[PDB]
Amino acid sequence: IKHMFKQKYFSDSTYKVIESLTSATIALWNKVKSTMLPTPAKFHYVFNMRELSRIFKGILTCKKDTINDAPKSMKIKPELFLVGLWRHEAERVLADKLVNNKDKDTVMGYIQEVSLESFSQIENEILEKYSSEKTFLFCDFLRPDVINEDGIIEEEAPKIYEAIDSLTELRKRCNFLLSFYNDRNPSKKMPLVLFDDALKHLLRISRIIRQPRSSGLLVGVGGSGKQSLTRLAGFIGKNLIQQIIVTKTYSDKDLKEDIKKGFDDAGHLGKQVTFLMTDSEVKKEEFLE
Amino acid sequence: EALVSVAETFIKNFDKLDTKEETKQELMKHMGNVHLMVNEICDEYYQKMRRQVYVTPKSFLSYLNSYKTLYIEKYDELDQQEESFKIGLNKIQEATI
Amino acid sequence: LITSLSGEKDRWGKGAQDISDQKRKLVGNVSLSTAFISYCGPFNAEYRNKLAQQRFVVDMKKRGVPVTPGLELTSFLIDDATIGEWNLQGLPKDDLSIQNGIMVTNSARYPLFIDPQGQGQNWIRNKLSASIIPERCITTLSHPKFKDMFLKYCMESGLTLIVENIENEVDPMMDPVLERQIIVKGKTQFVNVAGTEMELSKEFKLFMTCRLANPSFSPELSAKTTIIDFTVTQSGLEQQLLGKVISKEQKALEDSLNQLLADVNQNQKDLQRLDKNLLERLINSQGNLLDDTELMDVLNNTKTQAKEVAAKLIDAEIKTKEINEKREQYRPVAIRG
Ligand SMILES: Nc1ncnc2c1ncn2[C@@H]1O[C@H](COP(=O)(O)OP(=O)(O)O)[C@@H](O)[C@H]1O
Ligand SMILES: [Mg+2]
Repeated sequence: IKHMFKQKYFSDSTYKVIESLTSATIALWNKVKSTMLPTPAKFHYVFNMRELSRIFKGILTCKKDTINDAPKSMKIKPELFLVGLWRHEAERVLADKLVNNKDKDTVMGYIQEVSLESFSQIENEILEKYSSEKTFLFCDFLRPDVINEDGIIEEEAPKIYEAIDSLTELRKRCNFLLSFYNDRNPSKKMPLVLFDDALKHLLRISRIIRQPRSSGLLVGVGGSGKQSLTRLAGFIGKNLIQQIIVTKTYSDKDLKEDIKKGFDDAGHLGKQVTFLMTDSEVKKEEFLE
Repeated sequence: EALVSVAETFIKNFDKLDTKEETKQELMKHMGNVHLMVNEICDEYYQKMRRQVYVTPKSFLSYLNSYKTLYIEKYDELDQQEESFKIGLNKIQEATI
Repeated sequence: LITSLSGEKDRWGKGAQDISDQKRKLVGNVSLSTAFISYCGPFNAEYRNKLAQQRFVVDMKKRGVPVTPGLELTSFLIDDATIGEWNLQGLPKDDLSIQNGIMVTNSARYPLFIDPQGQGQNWIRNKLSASIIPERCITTLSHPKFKDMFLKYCMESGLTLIVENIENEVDPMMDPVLERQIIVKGKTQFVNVAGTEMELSKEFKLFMTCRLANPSFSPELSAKTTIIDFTVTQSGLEQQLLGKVISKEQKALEDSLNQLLADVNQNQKDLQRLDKNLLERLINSQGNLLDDTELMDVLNNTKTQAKEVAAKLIDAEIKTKEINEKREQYRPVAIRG
């Protein structure tokens, strides 16, 4: 963090929060790990030091230039911004895992309880802005620089990791990207409506697809919005979807060839690739190994 | 807010649904408030009778469809009656004068 | 004519005002019906009342959705004749099974039955007797060649296959039939089943009979198929037996009502001809309305039919009070039985 964010570029007030980040996430992580215990149900709850890596991975994917541009763009002090980014990435790692809505509201307490005490200098300006109810979400695709006039003629949109203040401002952008997917992929239509909770799930997926060396696992009862939001996130993210075709002829040998085509696309030539799986696509347990 | 937001898009797609714009906004909320009320009873039914009924977001998309199919059909019967009535009420009124 | 026509107008008016009022009330009426069909199936008789009459009806009045205050489900969704037909098929007279009957006809998703004793099965066997065949139509979930022998044949032909002994857990190869996802080429409607396309006709039907009291289905399964609890309850047999006692004891009273209602539904239809006949013939006739004796006759004849119907629908309402008093007096025999 001290290497990636240098004193030279930042204010003295911003950099006092950057030094706080590294001490803050640990205080939070100890509180969250002590309270949310693994059980027969809610087995995944156990928090490792992968879940520390993953917080910081998110924080360091927000560039020095978007933090310094928070007073113009987000219309908040850049030192204040930085706490919102922290709060977001802390939530996305820790709070998203959590299976029920009561366990979330406990953890949103710990993320606020820590953010006040770690960031004492901006305590009164954090406390008033940042709630669990109020949204301050992050996405690479916020920028509408992709006009899409006879394909992508106007360069591309720089995929910079920026904060969105309201879900309504995002919905206009996310509804536009949905309508454009249905144009580009006309054979497989995707009639979908982006309610506040689905938008939130799309960002969460289009974060996990956008971070390097970051797989996902979308756990939902079924018909929950998983596959549809994934293919949209993969479309928005300008990366190649791959899905296993289940036929009686197709076996564990043909999987290995479908994975090999994945590495032929990913490791060779250098294309981002987003191998998609479901309960249905897992014909036998050996495929999942 | 999700179920009501899904119910909002479905009523807009529904062109043959003829009612007040106020009433449609009350219906949107009701459609959603139904799908919660079933989940609330599904939990109650497991505590009182030890029977597990599972309702998913797919089972809400089924309700909304099923709603239109029975409405469209039931409106088609009613609307063609009211039109066979209304042809009457004009010609008879003229005959009375 | 002025006395007669104003009379004929006021019969038309009042019906149109009721049909107009019925369209205003339809938005709620359909919401309260279609909620019951999709969700209330898997619950017992007690909880279907709780989930519909105590929960949904309360929500409507608060929201201000226009709904008929009573809204008897059985009356609204299906005619009184078709209830009579299901009774002959062997769907019992009790309120729960009638509703279970309505859910099977109206559900877009393939109906699943919970019935531990095949009461729901014995009804869907007696009904659909034409489109069912005894041999090579009914199979169990697990068969050596379930797919190629039964399923493949019944789709191609369009015969109503009934899956036996589902035993809680459903096979994953069946999923794409239940989903009703169709890759349409012309009008064939080819549906892939474990990676093999099969010609599905529109006249194909599937019924899935669980033979367990309390089966724990998966949310994915419960969303694919409309679950209907067809289990015989003490409360349900009470309502069946109470029907059987009322058919035996005070038979003369109960039969005279069934004769009257059947002659009332006739005279509603008979009056719908004469008032129609006038409308058709009063446009065709045109000028000199005073001499038009063949029209004049029916305008006064509609009135005697409209007076007759009205006086049976008062006497019909009196006999429903009279029989419901006896239904309470003979309740103790049925609830004992
Ligand atoms: N907001 C929504 N509007 C319409 N359909 C939706 C919505 N959310 C989910 N669905 C439905 O979810 C179904 C399954 O897709 P999805 O839920 O993304 O994946 P999965 O099958 O893994 O649950 C689709 O048929 C889609 O119509
Ligand atoms: Mg599913």
